[PDB]
Amino acid sequence: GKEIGLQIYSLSQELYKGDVAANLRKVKDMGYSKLELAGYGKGAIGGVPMMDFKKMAEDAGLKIISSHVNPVDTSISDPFKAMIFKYSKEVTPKIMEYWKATAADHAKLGCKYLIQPMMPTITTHDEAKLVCDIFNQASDVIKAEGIATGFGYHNHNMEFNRVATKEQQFMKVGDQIYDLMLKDTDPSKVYFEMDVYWTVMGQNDPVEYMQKHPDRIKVLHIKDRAVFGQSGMMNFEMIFKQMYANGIKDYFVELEQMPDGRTQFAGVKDCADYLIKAPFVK
Ligand SMILES: [Mg+2]
Repeated sequence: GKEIGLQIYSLSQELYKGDVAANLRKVKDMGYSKLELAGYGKGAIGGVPMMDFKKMAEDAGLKIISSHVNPVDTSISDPFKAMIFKYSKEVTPKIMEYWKATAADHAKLGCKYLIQPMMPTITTHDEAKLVCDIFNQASDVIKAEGIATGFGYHNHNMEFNRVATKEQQFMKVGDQIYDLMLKDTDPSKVYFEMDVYWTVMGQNDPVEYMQKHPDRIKVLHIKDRAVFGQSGMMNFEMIFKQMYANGIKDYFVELEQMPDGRTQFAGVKDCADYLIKAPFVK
């Protein structure tokens, strides 16, 4: 009876095809107990009124622990033109309006973590600074709505790109964006959900990051190229050893689109089975 989390985006639209209640029961039957949401918007999760989704998840024996959300300008219908990527002093009020409404909803959902998973546009040290200030202020807004954990941040690999000046410009030149995020976000306000796969895809070591910043990395995404253990990438034994040494209490399984024609439900099962059989996973 291991406790295992799932980032539901792993299932894509398979979660919403047919009988959603039965699909959530299948999630439980595969060995998952904890959910991180994706697809929240305007009081709904993947189009399902959020409290109805919560009830179906809970009736299946699942608990909603976390949610992935990205700031959007609700004046825009097109959900791609609505995504706020270019941070500025001017758009900050709109960003804070998003966080207030979203955090209020997630407090009603009883969600422990509220996490931004996509990087804003960052090409310079100054842009990174402003993004950090915005994250710090977002945390204040989120806590005021009742989510004590504040602002969480999930990375891909773009955060390991370096910002280097012209005079600054294999050799390392300039600072990695992620290092600037750690440095210039307030540890009492902002924490990190480290995606171990995308860290490796950014040429960095998630174990080293956990050792260096045990105070900042509080949640993990456990992810491989596809099904856990089938690639030459990822040392999950060391990743879990380090996770436990650090006292990290929450992780979520993630699976991107299967490359081999299989369904997401099939691959998600195989990921659970890997963890269930792994002696290093408690
Ligand atoms: Mg991830």
